[PDB]
Amino acid sequence: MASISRFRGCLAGALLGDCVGAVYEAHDTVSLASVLSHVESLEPETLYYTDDTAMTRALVQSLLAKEAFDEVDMAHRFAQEYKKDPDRGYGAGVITVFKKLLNPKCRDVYEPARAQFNGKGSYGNGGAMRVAGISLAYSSVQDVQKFARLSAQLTHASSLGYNGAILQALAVHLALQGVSSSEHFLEQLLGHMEELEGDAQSVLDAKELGMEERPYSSRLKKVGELLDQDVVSREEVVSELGNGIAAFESVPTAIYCFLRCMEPHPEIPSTFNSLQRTLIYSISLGGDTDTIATMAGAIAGAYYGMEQVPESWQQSCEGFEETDVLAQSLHRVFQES
Ligand SMILES: [Mg+2]
Ligand SMILES: [Mg+2]
Repeated sequence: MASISRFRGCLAGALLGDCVGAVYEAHDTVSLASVLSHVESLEPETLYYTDDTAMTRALVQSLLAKEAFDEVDMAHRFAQEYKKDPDRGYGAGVITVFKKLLNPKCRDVYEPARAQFNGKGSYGNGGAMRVAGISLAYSSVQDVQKFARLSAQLTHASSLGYNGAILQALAVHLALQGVSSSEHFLEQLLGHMEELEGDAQSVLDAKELGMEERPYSSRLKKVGELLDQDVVSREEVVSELGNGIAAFESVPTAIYCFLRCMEPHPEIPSTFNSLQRTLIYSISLGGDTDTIATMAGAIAGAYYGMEQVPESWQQSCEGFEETDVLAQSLHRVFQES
């Protein structure tokens, strides 16, 4: 299929995951029944988007304005988007960065994020939730990793945070290539993370959080293991991979949802397509549902393209037309020969 369809499907998938997943954010238990009724309610209010989409748009705006990654422009756009519309459900950690970036004396736009958590940086998934645009703008894996890291570091300075951003960007990147045997898709991601998590900073950051290094790599191994199981309960998936705000407790989970939902689920009606199945499933894990779903939706939209974006769901989402234009513009500016 055509890259323009993947570009449009990628940002549509992200919007859908955020908008559809939002009502369940932070809920520790979400039944599949509940999520099915929620999505079936879109096939007779608008579903408003949250911080995930707001930041996705600001990231894309910066790339489009500059035709390149520009850290100063992007940092300022994040701050100004928050100032403009702060009630979108931003996390408590990131607001401190935005206030510091709005300081008229701020000259190093990475400094506020570095200062988070007593100089250790945040390890939340806010860098990852918005990173899809990077993978749409940059086609080399080298650039994807570099600008995924840099964009993430404007708010999430811990390697535990920015490495989750890189992982997500790489997942979206592989999906855009249409890569994909499931086995090879995982292998490649596992390979990149094994290398990135072997750097001194990665090891130091995990250690000083108490985790047994290579949190992404050990979880991507677990994803494979889970995928080799005939049946895994939702509770088992959450126990092994997580469903939280920590990037290591959401990005691998997003990836498992994507890979798992390439095949049917016995409790998800076959009337739903693969993109739909992925989002219902991911939301049914509970926890950080808007963000896990927005990330799974990004990867899935990139892989399945606009043909699996349901009209009834899409047209229920706030800003779906604006989202589509941003996707097309990224393709025009960065991907078109
Ligand atoms: Mg959100
Ligand atoms: Mg969230």
